[PDB]
Formats: sequence, structure tokens, C-alpha cells
Amino acid sequence: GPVAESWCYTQIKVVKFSYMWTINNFSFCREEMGEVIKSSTFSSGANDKLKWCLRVNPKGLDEESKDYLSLYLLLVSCPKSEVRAKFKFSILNAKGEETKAMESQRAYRFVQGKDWGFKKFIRRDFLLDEANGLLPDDKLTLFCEVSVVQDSVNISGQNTMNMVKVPECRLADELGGLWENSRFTDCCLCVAGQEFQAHKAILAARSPVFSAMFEHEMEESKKNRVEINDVEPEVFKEMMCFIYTGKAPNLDKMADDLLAAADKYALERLKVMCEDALCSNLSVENAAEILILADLHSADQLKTQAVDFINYHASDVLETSGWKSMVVSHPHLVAEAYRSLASAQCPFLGPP
Amino acid sequence: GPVAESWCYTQIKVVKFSYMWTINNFSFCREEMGEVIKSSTFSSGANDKLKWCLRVNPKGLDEESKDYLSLYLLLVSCPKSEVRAKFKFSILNAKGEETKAMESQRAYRFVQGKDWGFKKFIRRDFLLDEANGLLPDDKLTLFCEVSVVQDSVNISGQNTMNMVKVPECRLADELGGLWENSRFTDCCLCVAGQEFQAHKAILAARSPVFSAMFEHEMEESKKNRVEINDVEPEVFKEMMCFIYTGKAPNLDKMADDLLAAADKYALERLKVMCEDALCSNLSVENAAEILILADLHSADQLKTQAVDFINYHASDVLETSGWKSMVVSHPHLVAEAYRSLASAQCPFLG
Amino acid sequence: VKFSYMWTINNFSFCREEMGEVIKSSTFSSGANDKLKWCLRVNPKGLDEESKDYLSLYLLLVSCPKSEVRAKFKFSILNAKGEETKAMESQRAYRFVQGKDWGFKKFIRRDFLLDEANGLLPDDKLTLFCEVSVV
Amino acid sequence: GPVAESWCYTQIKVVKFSYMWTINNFSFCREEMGEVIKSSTFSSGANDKLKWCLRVNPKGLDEESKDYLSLYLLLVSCPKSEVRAKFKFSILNAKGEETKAMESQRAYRFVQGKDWGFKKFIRRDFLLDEANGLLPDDKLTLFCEVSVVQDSVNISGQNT
Repeated sequence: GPVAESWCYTQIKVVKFSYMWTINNFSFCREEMGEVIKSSTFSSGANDKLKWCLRVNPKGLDEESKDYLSLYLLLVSCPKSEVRAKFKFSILNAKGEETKAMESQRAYRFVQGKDWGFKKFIRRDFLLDEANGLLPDDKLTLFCEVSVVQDSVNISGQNTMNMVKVPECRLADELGGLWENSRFTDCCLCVAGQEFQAHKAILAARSPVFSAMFEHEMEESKKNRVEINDVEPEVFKEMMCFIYTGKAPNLDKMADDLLAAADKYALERLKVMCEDALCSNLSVENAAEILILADLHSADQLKTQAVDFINYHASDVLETSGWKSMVVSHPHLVAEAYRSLASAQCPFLGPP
Repeated sequence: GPVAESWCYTQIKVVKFSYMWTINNFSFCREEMGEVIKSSTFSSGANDKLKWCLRVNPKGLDEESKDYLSLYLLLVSCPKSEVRAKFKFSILNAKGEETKAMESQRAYRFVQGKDWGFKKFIRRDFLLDEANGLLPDDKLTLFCEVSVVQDSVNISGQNTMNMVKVPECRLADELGGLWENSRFTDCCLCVAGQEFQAHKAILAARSPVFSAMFEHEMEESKKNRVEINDVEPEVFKEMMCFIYTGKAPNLDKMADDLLAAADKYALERLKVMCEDALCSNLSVENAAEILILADLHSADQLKTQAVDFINYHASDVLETSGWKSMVVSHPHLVAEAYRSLASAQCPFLG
Repeated sequence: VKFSYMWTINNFSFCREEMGEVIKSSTFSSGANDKLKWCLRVNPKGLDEESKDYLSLYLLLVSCPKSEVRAKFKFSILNAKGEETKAMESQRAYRFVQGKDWGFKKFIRRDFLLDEANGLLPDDKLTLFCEVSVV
Repeated sequence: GPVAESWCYTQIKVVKFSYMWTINNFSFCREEMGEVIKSSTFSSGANDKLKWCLRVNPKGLDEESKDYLSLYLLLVSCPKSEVRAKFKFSILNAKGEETKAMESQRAYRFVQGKDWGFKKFIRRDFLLDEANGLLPDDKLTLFCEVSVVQDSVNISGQNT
């Protein structure tokens, strides 16, 4: 383990798109040799100006490929003249696993309107055989993965310089002890009959709700006792810990009540923290309750991921009693669920 | 089962419809009228927009097909100009016949104003022969389910997740805004007459020197009326900026006095930060001045760096007036210089 | 429904690439119905190994409202004067689908194009003239 | 030439750098096979981000090029990932005109720290004889003309 006086780091940026192309009732291939079936243009968010498409010859490109379905990748739109990429084609069987997954050894050069692919991809008989499982419900399930390389960039770091070294920011390190020791604070803070000691400055700096609460004539006379009963002390301690310190250690065990309290007190960052923590806990059985919580507390990101989840897994949630209470308690939730479900994945019977 | 991101699916759903039609007196109809057969047309499909007609010719329309009986699918008008429909007519098993009956293996594209079908279905005498059991009550029922497979394009879906954003902590910028606003201030710090207002708890948490004076029972008077005279106002503002923000933006231009204030108020991080500023500023003219300042303020890292710099550049440093003044003013400083030049090096032959 | 296309390539002797790549044009149509989008595809060298000393060209249909479109295309090269020379068409009405290319791989000899007395490469610029009729 | 309804003028941008290099007292090259003597870094005004240089080995690179002067073009710095270019080298004579000018037909890809050149550029004794005059006053004048090709762009001009 040597120590280097200066170190370097050159990273060539790799971005990956993936594509899923199914062909229904594929034995009705509809045409003879020379038929090219295109697919829709696809891209990811970055940089979203790289449009790719797949072109399949079910019969074959040429007379050597008669018993060979051929699959090609064609780059339709690219802002630059050259993009180099490496592709991998695969076919899903009835279970769904990869089969005949073959890749490209080379990062081919791509231009506007250039296609690179495998003319010798798969035997026509090996696909057409039902016992191989490669045409489940006559659905040809292609699956493509493309990795584009960009220019690499040089970090060009250098250590063993600037001999005197400053410490890391001590602000949070010391102020985390401030709430814990509860020193030089003035005002009481009652939650469920349990009192804590806090001062107005940090609470007003980190929450507009308390900023509006303390300044409205109560600080002159009733500064000590404030009325809070919507929340419990075991979540309120974490509330004060996040307010004073800026960190949330015990977030997963209380991501519901902390979300409710942050929604109550306009804690934007804490609301996003509870959103991420609870959204990592998404599952089939607890979809109705998290949907209800997100709609109640106006969590935009959480409700977006929740409606995407319920549209993807609506086949197994409706039988649970959460949906059965949800329909009677929140009809608007059912309306929003139907509106989200009837437009994205099965809008107008395609796919059925 | 891998996951991917579009679900293209090319839904190529087919349009099929049910149909009922009965033919009466099929045995002697050729002797009745002949070959030119006209039957009723029907409309089906999307709200009966599509037009179709099914009829059976009992004998060949021309001379060549007199051997094989005609089941021709007449198509006066088609739905779309391109219909690559592999038509598969069927019978709902009036008797047992699902093989040896001519069923289409390859069809033709149907265009507007053109009819397409097949002219050979079964041998005429073989059909007329009742011994094969192909005469159920002298009537045949048609269930023509036309299968157009042309409509396929396309549907699509983006199908993105992107997880959650998770913005960064901003306690530093928030506390800087708190210092700038000065809301609910607990103590008044007066420096050179000018009064700033600050919070007691944050100052005590950051600097032990401020922490101590707010604990020695000097509270009834020194809360609002603490005097701070040995510092400049701008250096006090920069030090309060370090205390509240945790950051020192303007530190590089005022290293020495800010180091002095940091030494006075025991801010170790600010002390080392001003030390770092001073260390990468050394020149032969004022290096002894830096050493004097570092020794005065007990800055050990900067002290060692300046001592080593002077040891490396001693041939030019000794000519400066600052060295000649430290020789008089700070003798043990030059003693440390000699110690770190001799004890920390050598032997060097002689 | 007869389109027309005057598609121009400059500094062609700097063909920039070896055998087996394609310089596409941009999508073009007429005013009506302006939905059938077409594009030429020219390989400066041979598309195939046996063509090689050859200049292949195709017409490709990118966007189509209908399924299959019947059309007859005629390619030409406009010389230094500007007349239609090396003009050869397709007699058959070929069938065009989403992403089909039809044309002539053996369109013109590369040496016959690079001959400077022929005048088929004026100012290192080539002007292909395409006329496609859709029925 | 009839008027087309729609047309497209496709513009493959090219830039050209010209370079003149003068080596005085070249016969005092002072070293054997394997010595490289570089030139100053050079570019044009726009975009001035592609920085070129020449490199010459007086005796040669390889055992095949003992009696061959070897000359290379080296791209010292370039912000883009790759740059495609065609170069042409020439040696000026005593009267100053081009002589033994030889070029490269294929545009080579250039990247950080890559060179491309002619190892068998000119016969060494062909240079060193006085009769051809390609070494006037023991001065060697090289003219390097390089062409960098860029992105093509489509304008899509539509007419009535």
C-alpha cells in the first residue's frame, strides 16, 4: 500500500439505456423476406437527444440468413456526429430469463442513420419451437442494452500540499450537543404532557411555522408554555434533533409520524427525508396506507412514486382490506388511481 | 427476469366477427340456375363499416375449375388499402370436417376495389358422393371469422423511476442567515463602540472563551454589556462569521489579525485556518515576522513551517531587518532556529 | 404523387470514411400529403464486397401513414453543365414499408465518377436528382 | 436544373492550419538515431483549442529508416474526444517552392498524445546532397498543411 504524492483519475463516462420490445402473435409475421419491423424511438433523461430504435428482420436480411431472424440497432437522432457504443441483445423465455444473450465486443461508431446488429442472431426454427419457450403466448420478447462512451475527463488531483490542515466544520458537531445538554435555552415546549426546553432562534430559522407562531404576541407574555398536542415526544425528540443538528439518525422507525409532523410544521427537507425513507419501504401489503398518508400530507414525490407503484402492482393490492377501506373512505383516491391507471400502461386496450 | 424501460409491445390485435348463413337445396342448384352465384352482402367490423359477402359456387365459373368446387371469398370493398389478412374461415362442426378442407396457408394483400380468395376447395364428384358423409341435411352453415392482422402500431410508455432527490443539509447557510437577521438575540457584543447582537448559546457552543465568561456568575451585568475592545470590528465580524457559518470567506486578506483574534478566543479551527493562510504566503522579507507572530500566538505548525523555511533560506534571510530585530527581541526564537538547523540535520562531513 | 429531390454533397473526395458506411440526407416530402417522409442513403464506396468499386444508393421510407406504399424511383446525377446524366430508374413498383430501403447497389462505377474528364464530379460536388412517384 | 420543393445543403466544416518550420544548422543535429527534436506549439485563431506540433527524427525511427528522415505530426492538446484530420508535408527548396511534398489520403483520428507521420519521408542522402538544393545554407524548411474535419450539419431549406 504505497502513498502517492500526487494521484490522477481519468473516468470515461458510461450511460446505459435499456429497451423492451415485444411482438404479439409473432407467427403472424405478416410478410415474407425483406420485411423490416421498426420499433419506437427511446432514450433516457441524459441527454435525451440520443434517440435509438430497433429494426428486426423476422425472415432475414439476405439469402444466407433465411433461417435466421436478424436484429439490428439503428441510431436515428444524435446531436454530435460520432457516438461510440457497445450493445447486447437478448430474448426472454416464458419464465423471463435471458436466452441467446449475445453482445458486441466492440464499441462501434454510430452516426445519424447507421445500424449495427446481428444478422446471425437466432435460428428461425429454434425461435419457432414452442418447447424452447422462446415464444411464450406467441410474444417475441426482445431486450436490448446499450452503453455509450463519452469523452473521459481528468480529475488531476494532488496531495501532500498546504501543510497546515484545517478541521472540518464544527458547527453541527457542537450544536448537536446544544439541544442534548439543553443549556442556555429559555422556552418550554410541551408535547403529550412531556416538556422539553428550546429557544426560538433556531426554530424560527429552520421552520416558518414556529417563526410565525412565536412572533405573534405570545413571546411577550406566554413565552414559556406553548400548546402542542398533535405529536408525540418520541418523534418530537427526533424533530428537535433534526432542527438543531441538521441530521436524522432515527428516521426509518418513525418515517410515518415524522412525515406527518414535518408536514404540520413545514419542514421541507425533513418531509423529503421521510418521503425517501418511507418510499424505500414500499410493498404490496402497505400501499393503501402510504397512499392515504401521501395524499393527506400533500407529499408530491411520495404520491407520484406511490401511484406509479399502484399502477405497476394493482393486480395484488385490491384484494387486501386496505383498498376496501380506501374505497369507502377516500373516493377521490379511487378516482385518482383510476385516472393514473387508465392512461399510462393500459390506456386504450394497448396493451390489453 | 430483467427489467427494461419502454414496453413497446406492438399490439397487433386482430379483428374477427361471427356470421351465420344457410344454403338451401345444394344438391340440385347447379341444375336449377347454374354457376353465376349472387348472395346477400353483409356489413360488420367497426360499427358495420366494413363490407363483406360469402357465397359458394357449386360449379366452376370458367372451364378450368370445373373439376374443383369453388369457395371464393368475394371482396368488393375492403377496410384499408393494405390488409395482409391470412383469412381462416371455419365451420362450427356441423359434422366432422376440420382437415382435408382447403384452409389458407398463405393469403394476399387486400386493396380497395379488388377481390381475393381461393378457387379450389374440394373435388366435385367427391363432394357429390354421399358415401363420404359430407351431406348434413343437404345444407351447409358458414361461420366466417375474417382475421385481419394488419393493425399493429404501436403504443409506448416511458416507465421511469428516478428514486428521490435528497437535498443537502444547509445548517451553515441557515445559521448565516440567522446571524444576518439577528432575530431573538440574547446578548449584545460591543466592539469599538459599534454594537452587534448575537445569541449566547451558539457563541458558547463554538468558542470556549465565550463559554467560560457566561458561567462565572457574571450574568446580571455581562449578558448585554460585555466589552470587546482588543479586536477590530471587521476582524470581529469575520470571526462571528466563522462562528455562525462555519466558513471564513474573507480570511485570505486579513490572516494575521484574525489569527490573533482566534488565539484570543481559542477557536482552534480558525487558528489553524489562518495558520494555513500564513504558511502559504512566506517570503524571505517577512518570514521572521511570521515566526514572531506564530511564536507569540503559540501556532506550532506555522512555527515549524516558518523555522524550516528560514533554515532553507538562511543565506538570504539573515540580511533582512526583521531577522536583525528578532535577534534582539526574541533570543530563544533564534535558539529554536539553531536547534532545528543543527539537531534536526547533520552529520555533514565536517 | 411525384416528389423531387436535389441532394448535394460537397468536398466528396474527402469522403472521410472507408468502405461500408452511409451518408444519409434529411427527410423530405411534398406539400400534399406531407406525411410520407423519405430519405436517400448513399454509400461513397461499395456497400458490398463485390460491388466495392461502386457507388450504391437507396431510397428509404422513414414515416408512412399507411402500411405499404407502392412507388417507382428514378435516380440521376447532374453533371458540370447540370443535365441529367447516368439517369436510371426502377421499372418495377417496389413495396415500401416502415424502414425499407430500395435502390441500386450497382449504380455507378467509382472510377467512372472519379474520372475528371467525365465531369460527373464538378468542384468536388455531386448533385443527385431523385424522382419518386407513389401510386 | 429544375427547382425542387425542398432541398438540403449539408455542410461538413473544415479548418486549415498552415505551418512553416525553419531549422538552422541542421547538419549539427548533434545526435544519433532515436533523437526527437520538437517544434513550437502552433494553432490558428479559431478555435485555438486544438494545439498541434511537429516532431522530426534526424536519423530515423527504425532500422528500415536509417537513410530516411522521419517526420511526425503530434496533437499535444485537444478538448474534444477525437479529431479527424489529413496532413500534407513539404520541403521548400533554395528558390523557396515546394519539393517532395507528400500527403495523407485518409483522415486519421487524433487524440491526446498521439502522433501520425511519415517515417519514410525523404531519403537522407537525397537531402544531404547539395545538387538538388533541398538543404540551402544548412537550413531545412518544412511546410505542413493540415486539415481538420468537423461535424456535418443539415440546414433543411424549404422552398415554395
